Amino acid sequence: LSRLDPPEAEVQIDRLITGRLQSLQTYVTQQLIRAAEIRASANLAATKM
Amino acid sequence: DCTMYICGDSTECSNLLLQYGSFCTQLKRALTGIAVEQDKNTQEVFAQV
Amino acid sequence: DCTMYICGDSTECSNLLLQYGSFCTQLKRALTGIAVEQDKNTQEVFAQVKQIYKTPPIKYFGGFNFSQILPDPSKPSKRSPIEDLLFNKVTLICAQKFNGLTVLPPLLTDEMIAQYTSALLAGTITSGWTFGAGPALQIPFPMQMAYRFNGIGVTQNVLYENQKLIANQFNSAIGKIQDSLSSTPSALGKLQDVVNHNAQALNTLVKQLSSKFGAISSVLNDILSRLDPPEAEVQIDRLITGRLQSLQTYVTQQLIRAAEIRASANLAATKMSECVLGQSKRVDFCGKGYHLMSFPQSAPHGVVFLHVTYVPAQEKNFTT
Amino acid sequence: SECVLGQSKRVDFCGKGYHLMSFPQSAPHGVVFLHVTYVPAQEKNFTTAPAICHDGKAHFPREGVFVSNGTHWFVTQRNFYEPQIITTDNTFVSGNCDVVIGIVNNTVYDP
Amino acid sequence: SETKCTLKSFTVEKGIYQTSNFRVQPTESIVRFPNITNLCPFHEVFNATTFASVYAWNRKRISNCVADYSVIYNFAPFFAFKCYGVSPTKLNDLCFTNVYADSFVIRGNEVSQIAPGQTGNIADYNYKLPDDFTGCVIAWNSNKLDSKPSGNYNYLYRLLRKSKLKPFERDISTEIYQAGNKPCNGVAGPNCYSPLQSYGFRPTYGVGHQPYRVVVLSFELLHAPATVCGPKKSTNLVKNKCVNFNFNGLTGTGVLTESNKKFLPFQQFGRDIADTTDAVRDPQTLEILDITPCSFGGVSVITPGTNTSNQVAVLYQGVNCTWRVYSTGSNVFQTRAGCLIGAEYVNNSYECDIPIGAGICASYQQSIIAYTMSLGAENSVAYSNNSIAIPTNFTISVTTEILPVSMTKTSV
Amino acid sequence: SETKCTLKSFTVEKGIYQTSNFRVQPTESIVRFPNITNLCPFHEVFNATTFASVYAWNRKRISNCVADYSVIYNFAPFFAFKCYGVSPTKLNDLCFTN
Repeated sequence: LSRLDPPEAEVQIDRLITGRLQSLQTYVTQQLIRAAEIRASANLAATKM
Repeated sequence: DCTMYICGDSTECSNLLLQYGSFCTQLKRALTGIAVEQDKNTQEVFAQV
Repeated sequence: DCTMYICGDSTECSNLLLQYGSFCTQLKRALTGIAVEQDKNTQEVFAQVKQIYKTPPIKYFGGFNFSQILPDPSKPSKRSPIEDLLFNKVTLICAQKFNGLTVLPPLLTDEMIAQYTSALLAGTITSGWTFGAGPALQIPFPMQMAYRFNGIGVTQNVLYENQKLIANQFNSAIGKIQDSLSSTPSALGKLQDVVNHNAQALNTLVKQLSSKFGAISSVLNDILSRLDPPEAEVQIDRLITGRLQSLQTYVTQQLIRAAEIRASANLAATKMSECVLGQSKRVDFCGKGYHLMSFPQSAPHGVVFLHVTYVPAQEKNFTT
Repeated sequence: SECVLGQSKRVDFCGKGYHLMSFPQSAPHGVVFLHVTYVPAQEKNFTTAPAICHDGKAHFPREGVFVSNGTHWFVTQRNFYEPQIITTDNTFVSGNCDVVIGIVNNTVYDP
Repeated sequence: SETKCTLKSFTVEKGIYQTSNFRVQPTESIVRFPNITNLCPFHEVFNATTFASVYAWNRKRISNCVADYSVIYNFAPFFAFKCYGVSPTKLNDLCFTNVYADSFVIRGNEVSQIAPGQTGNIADYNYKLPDDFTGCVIAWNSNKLDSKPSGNYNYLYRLLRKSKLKPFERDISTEIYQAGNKPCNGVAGPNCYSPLQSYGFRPTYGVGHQPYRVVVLSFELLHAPATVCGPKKSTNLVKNKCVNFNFNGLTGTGVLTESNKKFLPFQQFGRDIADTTDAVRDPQTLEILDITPCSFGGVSVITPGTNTSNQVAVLYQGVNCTWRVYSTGSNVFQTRAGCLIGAEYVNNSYECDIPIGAGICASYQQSIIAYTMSLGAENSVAYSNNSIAIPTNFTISVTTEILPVSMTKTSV
Repeated sequence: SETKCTLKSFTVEKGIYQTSNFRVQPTESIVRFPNITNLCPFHEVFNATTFASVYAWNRKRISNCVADYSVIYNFAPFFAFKCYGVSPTKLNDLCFTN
């Protein structure tokens, strides 16, 4: 914010926003992928019980 | 959280975030669904009596 | 149809879309895959037999009453009262139709599903369980009752001395189940959630379409009217990238949900083939307690199973 | 595991019809199964009764059911036709001749 | 041939396929403008006399008017038309909600200082602009007329300002010497440094000491009222036809129908939860017209194997036919899946090999025929209270079942 | 009312619901810099018993120290200034090499 000017600040903030958004999306999709398999294993465990 | 991870405590970052606007609501919804489902997941593997 | 969804009637936007490589083909192929898999899913949970049976008109099954399960010809649609209550209890489209987000009708209508379930009921009522293996063999209902009783370690002489009590308890319970289902309106939550999650995801995408990704505006046409072409390529690109990211997120979530739905449908198919056409000795798979039989009933996007069971009630202590 | 190393009575899991055996074979990326099954072919219709009266005593079969070709009565198993003479070893007696419904009157031989 | 293109082969197999959509084309264009056409008082800041300065920005609130190319470009030797929003190549066929032609007459030595990035006198809290500033920059010359001999001292500018000035805000005062440790306050005198800078440019000076008048514009869009744009022939509308409609700067494509609801007396831009313009008011009259786009569709081709024949039957998804299906063919049907042309209809029941939708299936008979579903053979088994059936022969039957286990590994 | 606003509907049935965070605001601000501020040579050339002649003005370059702007407004005879470019009010916030 102190570097450059607010007209020239948003030309660099956008890349940071896109990178952090992409990282968050990857984490969430991986979480869904793991959660589906853990639910399948838990259902098998319930059937065994 | 949506904003505390994507940015700092700066108003122009939140202003740059709301252009997309309806993105992190899906994020929070998916995480809450995963949390509630995995909370439920023990009930049908232990509470059978 | 991604090409019309990203950009409307402006060939310059299409020419910009050609710069991004073969990506719409993947989306269309995955959507056709999930559609055809969901169409194929019902055929292994319903079409388990290849003979539409018909019950005889005179109902004389030892005092048992089956009016709440068999079809009723008074209603023009051949549905039992349980099916009608199921249809009644479970419950802007032009806007999503106007942007290429069309829906497709399924292969099987509800009348054919009702026909399949009625045929399955006739088979499991008048033919015992031999019709799941070979030709249908006629068996009167008390004898099949006696053999099902013999299946769980109770000698068949017990049924023949308490026939009227069995009939009365069965009929009273079948009468009770309708009001028991209708009293709590929150018991149908699975199919309700299945419908509304997909509906809200589609509406979320449609509302996401009108959101500027840091460009001059959201509409492509007025921006094309204002900005001069070879500097507008740097303008209309964030729209394309953001809409493609939204589309990729949507198709990934749809695939994720379809996997779970197909797993549940496979479980339903195994349960139908192992608790209707037979009598399983697996504890807590087809009901609660010692298992006696099951009956299927159709419902909008799915099935409901009536498990008929047996429970000892009063007891006395002795020395062994 | 449940189709080759043993015999399962779960219908439509180890094959079609009553299950008897299974043999596995390999294939590039996966496996194939052959399921030796058993199905009944042709049938005949008969008249049956749930129990037999004798001296005010109701009889019940130890296995199978009673059949009658019109002439006399026999008792046979459930999945194959093989009649045999009704004898006290093949049946057991409990109760009397009024509680059940549809019982016929006949005689049972005792050696 | 389209199916052969999409399959990228020379022989199609069977069944449903897909191609592009229907996309019925529009007919013509309709303009919709107010009938009132006065003349706009432009060029008032362009050719009269010495107009204004940086001390009095031209805050002209231009009312309803009709402005075009003819009044503007009154003098050819302009300067760089520094675009910020709409390009200077097109200034007609779009209407503004308002316009504010700001003006100042300083020399043309520093033309770039008006930029949001390029600073100067603007940086020390003079006349400022926001980051967007969607109007252009018109830095037209003023030499040999405002170039008064020995300097136009009546033309002047402010050297500095003590505190931060918001863009578009007037600060014309005494501007005393509030700075410095000495408490002069503009009265004592030493190192006062008043913002006063009069101009001493003789015409013998360089081109950097010659006046260049600067006028700029400012507007916005996406609003129902308009006040100024060029002329056009607003031809009368067409009822229930796929036309290209333009309404005073907002375009579109669809069919226009008579409204059923009631608008508020000052409301003319109705919409709904679809977030798009459902209806709009006539620019000339009170007439309200609802807008709905021309019909799309889904095109699919039905064929048997090319080993057998090469005839086809084409279905348009989700389009009523009875209807907007262009030309015709042999037979037209009205199934619930949409329109279908090419295949006949017959009440006889058969099994399915080519599914369509809602229990309709088509196949080769010597022609492509269609029918409804047939679940299977009807049967009914006799029943009594004392009848039984027992088998006497048994057959041994063997079936197969295939299952994949491992898929090919990969590395990147 | 906050739950009503964040649910985009006018009725809520039962059960827990997630809403925004607490986020206590900060109290005040503290900067911190070392006490030692060495003096730049502006006052070293300003203050002298004798001064150079106007025939030849000796060049001096001042670099790599702390400015200490108070030394400019320190002397007694203060009746001749013409400040241009960077005012003494806006002096001690900008960075210059020499």
